[PDB]
Amino acid sequence: QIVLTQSPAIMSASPGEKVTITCSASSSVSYMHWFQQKPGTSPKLWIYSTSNLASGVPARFSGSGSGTSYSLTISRMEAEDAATYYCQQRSSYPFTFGGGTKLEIKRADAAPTVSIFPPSSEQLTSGGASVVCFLNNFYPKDINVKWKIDGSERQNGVLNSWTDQDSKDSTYSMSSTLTLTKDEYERHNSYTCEATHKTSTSPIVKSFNRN
Amino acid sequence: VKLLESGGGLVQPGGSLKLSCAASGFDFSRYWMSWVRQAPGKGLEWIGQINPHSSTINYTPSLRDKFIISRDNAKNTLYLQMTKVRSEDTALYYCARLLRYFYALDYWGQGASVTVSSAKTTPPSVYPLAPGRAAAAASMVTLGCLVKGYFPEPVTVTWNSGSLAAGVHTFPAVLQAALYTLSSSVTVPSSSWPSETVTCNVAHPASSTKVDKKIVPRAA
Repeated sequence: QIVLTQSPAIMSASPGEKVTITCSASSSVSYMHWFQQKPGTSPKLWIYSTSNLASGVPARFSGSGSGTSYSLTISRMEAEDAATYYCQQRSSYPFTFGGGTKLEIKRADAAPTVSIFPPSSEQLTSGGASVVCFLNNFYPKDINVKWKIDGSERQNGVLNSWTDQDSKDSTYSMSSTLTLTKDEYERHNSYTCEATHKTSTSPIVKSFNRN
Repeated sequence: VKLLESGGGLVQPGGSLKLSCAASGFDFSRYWMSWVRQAPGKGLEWIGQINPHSSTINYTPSLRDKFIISRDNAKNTLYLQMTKVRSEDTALYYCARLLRYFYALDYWGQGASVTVSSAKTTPPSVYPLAPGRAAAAASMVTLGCLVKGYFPEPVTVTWNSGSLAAGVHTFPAVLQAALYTLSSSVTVPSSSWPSETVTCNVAHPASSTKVDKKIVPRAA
């Protein structure tokens, strides 16, 4: 089982940028294959036998290599090329895959739009309270969100989830949910969702008070 | 050309299961066929490979004794015997076509999802999230829906039964104890809400639940 190591493991590239993805093999192989995957759909054959483009693959793509080092090259990065690329060898059993390289597209920076939501009354009937916060449509994806209860920073029970790049505007979104017991929720007054992003030196703050 | 997998779902660790892949659109009796699997949030892992006569079948060394590959060219289906499944066998299972004999995996199905777990099937609670009690000078208004405490994946939020598409984000599920949680934000202009119905639809096939939650404004 020849082991395949891809490099880099994640990378963003501007439109028009030359992109090169490397596949290394623990032992020599005679060809490398490449597959494209976008979230939701099955892997698509991209390049077979080292430098042959599969049916439908546009010309800005190419492959090469030999021995223990092959590569895939996008001459000019395009939004539709943003996906995950796997290499595969078929020169010795068992056939093996690389770990994949996630490729993202760069776009203008964007401050998030931040919304905060107190517990639904229906949830509160059950003895449980979730404060949810939506940080929407920002770039880049690096972002800091923090929860303050009564002005005091809060670490437990916080749960975040980023979406992948939007297919429409290449932007990111993330949600941040702080979950509490209802008894506990009713103990404090102000609740704060606070986000710090490179698009500004002032954190974006959302708050509400109960009653 | 089409490859359809099926036979997957929730399995207790130590358990057994059987996937089938139904091929049509081509002469199935002529192609080497393969299974590849992908764990959630993880890369592709080659499972095995089988020829048209079932006389040469290859596996990844691990799982070579607990997975068995077979085909039935009369029935145009390929199979995967899964036995002794464990947590790390939790993955989406693809069937694929090895192009002629030499080289390329050219066609893939969508996969058959398998969760290996003793945790029991659990439907989500679905809470509507209307904005801060107020009235903004905002030209847009953002609503949210909270889907909490289910097992296993997947689930399916829509908004107004799939009629509200633009302005939606559906965040990926996240584990916790033994259950998932996700949320889905949607943004519309203030003129359209709350003068119009926006409704969170959440279906969870594993528990055959499907619930709707209208987003009404807060109260007192």
